[PDB]
Order: sequence, then C-alpha cells, then structure tokens
Amino acid sequence: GPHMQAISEKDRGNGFFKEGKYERAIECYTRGIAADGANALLPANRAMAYLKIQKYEEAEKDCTQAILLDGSYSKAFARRGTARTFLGKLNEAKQDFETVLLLEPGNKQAVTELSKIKKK
Amino acid sequence: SGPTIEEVD
Repeated sequence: GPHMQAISEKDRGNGFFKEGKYERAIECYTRGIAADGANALLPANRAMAYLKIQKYEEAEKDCTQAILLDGSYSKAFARRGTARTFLGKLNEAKQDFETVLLLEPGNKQAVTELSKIKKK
Repeated sequence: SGPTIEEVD
C-alpha cells in the first residue's frame, strides 16, 4: 500500500543510484513523491541523483522539496548549496551551508563546501 | 560512509 510504495522506490532507486544509474533512480523516487509526498528522503535521493548528472536546476528544487517535508534535514541544505553553487547562485548556496551548521554544529561538508563559495 | 550528503537514505 501507500507506505510500502515509498520503500519500493527507496530500495529500487537506491540499487540503481549505487550502480551509477542516477538517471534510472530518478524515475524510481519520482513514483514515491507522487504516491506519498511526505517522506523527505524520496526527494533527497532524486535531488542527489540529478546532482550526479549535473542537473543542478532540477536538484535545487528537489532539495527544497525534501526540506519542505522535514525542515531539520541538514543534508538537504548542504545538497541544495552544492546545486546552487554550480547553478551560478553561489551566494544562495552559502545561505544554505550556513544553515547546515545550525543543525550539525561541526559539519565538515558545511565548512568545506561553503569555503568554495568564498574563494577566488 | 559516515554522516555525509552524497549517500542515499
């Protein structure tokens, strides 16, 4: 049912994403956001997969969507910052990495992936 | 590997 439908796209999309088939894994997690739309993981993995095929325009939106279902998902912010970085919205990516450190007061990705925003 | 962002949940 509508619960197990959300795991089906998790396992099936994950087994594609870890195999390097990010494009195939997107179409999996897509079914779950349309079946449930309440787990922040489904949009977070679709965002990561889009970010692995340099679709930062699509991965910005799916990172935002994961933050709308959770609000406390520090990874969904760091992922959004990595999208907005290579999208040219570098200063918007900073506003996302500065958040990751509120939710994780030692995050090495939030210190490092943010340092790229500030460099020449 | 660890509490990292590029791993899927």
